[PDB]
Amino acid sequence: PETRPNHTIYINNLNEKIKKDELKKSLHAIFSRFGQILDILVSRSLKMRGQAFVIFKEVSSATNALRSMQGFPFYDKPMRIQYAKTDSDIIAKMK
RNA sequence: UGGCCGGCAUGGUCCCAGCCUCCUCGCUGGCGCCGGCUGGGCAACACCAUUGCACUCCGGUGGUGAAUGGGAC
Ligand SMILES: [Mn+2]
Ligand SMILES: [Mn+2]
Ligand code: NA
Repeated sequence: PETRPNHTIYINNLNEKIKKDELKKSLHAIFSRFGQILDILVSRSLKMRGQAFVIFKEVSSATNALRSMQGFPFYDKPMRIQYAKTDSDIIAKMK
């Protein structure tokens, strides 16, 4: 069951050996060109490792980042991007 | 030694280089041998498991079962 467009893009299949701080840094490095980023959430917990939530200010950016970077080799692995099932709080607190 | 103990071996204090380690990374730490008990912590490192949709920090296990020489007194 696919997901509907969202301000936030959910990414997984990310190299799990990368420290949280760097992963956010590097993600920002390759995603900032698609639009203003409000935040990037990463957690190395058993359940949230290898995944990340890039929160774009404008949905169009999210869509671009999704179409263009899908499959992109990052830290030796192909990035698998989707739209986040639900809105991130940062977005809720506005729209 | 992370904390504690037993057997044995072993002249001494320094100085230079090298090497070692999860538990005060280095020169007012350590670098003979053998055996047993034992606590903390995943922070780093490694290994195992994990493809997982969050906005609550939170998987497990392992390491010391470690590291040599040189020189002045
Ligand atoms: Mn030590
Ligand atoms: Mn030894
Ligand atoms: Na861990």
